[PDB]
Amino acid sequence: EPFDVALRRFKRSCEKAGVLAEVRRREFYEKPTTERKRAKASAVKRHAKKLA
Amino acid sequence: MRHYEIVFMVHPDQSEQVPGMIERYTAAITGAEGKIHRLEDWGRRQLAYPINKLHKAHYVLMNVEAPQEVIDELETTFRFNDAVIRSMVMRTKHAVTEASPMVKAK
Amino acid sequence: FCRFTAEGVQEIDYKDIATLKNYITESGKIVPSRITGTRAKYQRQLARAIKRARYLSLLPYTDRH
Amino acid sequence: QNFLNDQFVIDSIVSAINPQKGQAMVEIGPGLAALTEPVGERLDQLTVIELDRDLAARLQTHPFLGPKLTIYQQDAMTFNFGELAEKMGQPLRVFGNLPYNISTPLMFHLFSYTDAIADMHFMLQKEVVNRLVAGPNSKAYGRLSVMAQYYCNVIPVLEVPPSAFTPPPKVDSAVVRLVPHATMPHPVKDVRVLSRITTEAFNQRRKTIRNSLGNLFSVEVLTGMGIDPAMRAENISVAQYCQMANYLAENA
Amino acid sequence: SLSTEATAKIVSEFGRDANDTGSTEVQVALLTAQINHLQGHFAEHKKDHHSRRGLLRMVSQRRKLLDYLKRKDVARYTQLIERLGLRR
RNA sequence: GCUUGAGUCUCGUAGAGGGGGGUAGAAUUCCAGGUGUAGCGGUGAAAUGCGUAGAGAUCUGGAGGAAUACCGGUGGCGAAGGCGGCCCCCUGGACGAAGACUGACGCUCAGGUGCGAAAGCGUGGGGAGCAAACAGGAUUAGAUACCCUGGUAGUCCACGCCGUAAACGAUGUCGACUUGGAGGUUGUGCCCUUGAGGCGUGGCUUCCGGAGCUAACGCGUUAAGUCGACCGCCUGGGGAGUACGGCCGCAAGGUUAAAACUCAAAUGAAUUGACGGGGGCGCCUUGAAACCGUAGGGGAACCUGCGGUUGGAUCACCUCCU
Ligand SMILES: [Mg+2]
Ligand SMILES: [Mg+2]
Ligand SMILES: [Mg+2]
Ligand SMILES: [Mg+2]
Repeated sequence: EPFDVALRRFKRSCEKAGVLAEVRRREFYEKPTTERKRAKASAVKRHAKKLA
Repeated sequence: MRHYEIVFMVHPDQSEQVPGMIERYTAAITGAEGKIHRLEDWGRRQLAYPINKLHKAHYVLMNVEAPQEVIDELETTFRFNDAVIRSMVMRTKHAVTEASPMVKAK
Repeated sequence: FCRFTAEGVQEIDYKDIATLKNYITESGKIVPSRITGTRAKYQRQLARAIKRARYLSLLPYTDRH
Repeated sequence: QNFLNDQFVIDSIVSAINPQKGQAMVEIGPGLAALTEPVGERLDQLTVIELDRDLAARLQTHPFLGPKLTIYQQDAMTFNFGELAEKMGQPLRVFGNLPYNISTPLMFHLFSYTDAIADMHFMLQKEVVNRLVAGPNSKAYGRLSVMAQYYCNVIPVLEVPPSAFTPPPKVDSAVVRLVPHATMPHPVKDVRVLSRITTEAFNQRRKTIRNSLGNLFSVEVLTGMGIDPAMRAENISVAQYCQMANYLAENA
Repeated sequence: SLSTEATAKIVSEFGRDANDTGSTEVQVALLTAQINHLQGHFAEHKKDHHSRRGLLRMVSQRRKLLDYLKRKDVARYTQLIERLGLRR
């Protein structure tokens, strides 16, 4: 078991767990209206690619 | 009347009184003129996380059709009886008689 | 899709830990239905089942507990 | 930041000030020459503070003004107006115009010198002036207007359109004058009791005073003072506020 | 929201036969029995406004049916409101 | 009289619909130790702050209040406001199935009545985390902001009140009709060779788009098309949803609601240059918040808290007849 291969295995596990992205975004409260707006904005920003 | 699942777990170090518990509760069911379609134990079984700082606690299932009243009696008997560490009661759609997958694995 | 639809058509399930394990992360989180290929009807049933299975310590909540 | 631009209202302000000898006059914030000149003119000699040392050089080097004033170059909130009142032989007339973040501090520093000041004469923004003179039963009323009306009688002088200022703001503003009472019409045992009573009350202005000043006094105290505890904080005159202050101080 | 058997008792009382359901008498009776029962619900569940929206629909539905029957036949109306004690 | 509208019944179905009561695993803070020791904490950097009385860290044990990671979706339920850990208890509505039954029982609705986010109020609890106000440290020409360390109300609960929100699909309610197309979701029938499939067939719902409509934008069988019944509302811009009166409210305020007076506009959509700061490669072309309700601060226009909405930005000079 090479230390730096166990490190790569660990890095894949924390990436698959997403935990840094979660604790990053969880840093503040939000007025629920803005994540509602951001959600539908992303939904149309996606749907525009579906067209060809 | 309402079919139910009743499913509960007992402290590993009180697992020996479990037959007495099956007596107490089955007597409540038949003493309510209710009926039973499964009774099962899955022995001492390991816990995904500690319950009351314990491990390996003893698991039990019943399939039942008793009137609602006595379900609240045996339910509150679980909060009286500290040998039962958890219970869940489910108002299931039907009486069901085919053994638990926990038994059928044997 | 239709093979995953058959998994729903065959069965509606709780206490089958062996099948529940097909739909969890190793960290104990529920898999999103699009990755399972299963239809939303069965996803709800699976989620409800997993929540019960966690309550009775049949499945962990997390990796640690 | 702002200073005035139009001679009509400059002349109106400096004339309404009535600045003449037989008065212990001192400017603060001389700013643009145009509005400091007529007051330094009409007073045979005048004292001034400018906060800025560069503007203090511009005006002290101006031969209209440097020979005709005595000039100081510091934050006025450091300045010992009680000694300047002694050096000027009688309590001061303090007056002018400023960037006015400092306004809230100015009033407290002026009130630290209610003995040493004969009167204050200053431009200010419309909302804070209308608050400062507000009658007890109004939304414009509140803790700072209470303390102001406690320390002094307060009097709007005249009101000025925004195009009148050198950088014209969006905001209309008025010159106001005020007078430290020769004897306090509201005698008080202490002002810190007023300040904390008023802040507690106005920090809670939407609820009943039973749920504001009655968090400290009892309802039987309040009604014993003749005050209905079911009122809101903005029903209450400075008179009964100083009565509460005396009650707090003397029953402590 | 009623047991089939309480429904059976009511329709076998107020109905023409077992083939009748939804004669005005059957309707207003079972509707009344439901309204009577739900007094016990709301006597605990004061804040259950979303449930009481259904109750308001039911009492007004009762009123509409009664008034139709009243103009259709006063005898059926009077003996029915007599049997149910309606206009209480 | 009738059964087509309306509506009852029998059997199923899906669902964060509501009300009530238990309960769980994360988490934060806090307390109690234990091990341990010079730092921690914070920012752009600082400072205030915390620690040699041992903090920070990390282990254990306990407390308490709050919220439900993931599923979770262009997804369901709900009149709307809104509704999301799990189980129970009570309870509302809806949709499909197949009959059976009543027999026009219908729709709309001025007054009226009731429900009604967020904020705030009333009475008595609770108070973890967060946080108007406030307090203190910073930043800045100034800074009231933006930054940080604190922090009350509030946020939570029961029981009253208020009754407003960009409470907006900015789109009244009900009914009929009128090309298509790709999905989603949830029943159901028949065929299934089964298991997948494949023919159907309701309900709900999303995005395209024909006709037609529309100032244009766009809407488009879930109309903004074609029409029938009733209700609500508007009549230039400001003054002004302001005055006054009445009503209502504990108070905030709500509500109904002027006029004088003043202006030749005010306004909606869309076109072309600026844009410009560019951005890419002379050429194509954009790294360039407003508000709503409500409560409070208050050098400003403003700053702050709560929660909703998206309507997220510019500005415009030298003549003419067939
Ligand atoms: Mg309260
Ligand atoms: Mg609230
Ligand atoms: Mg009004
Ligand atoms: Mg809303």
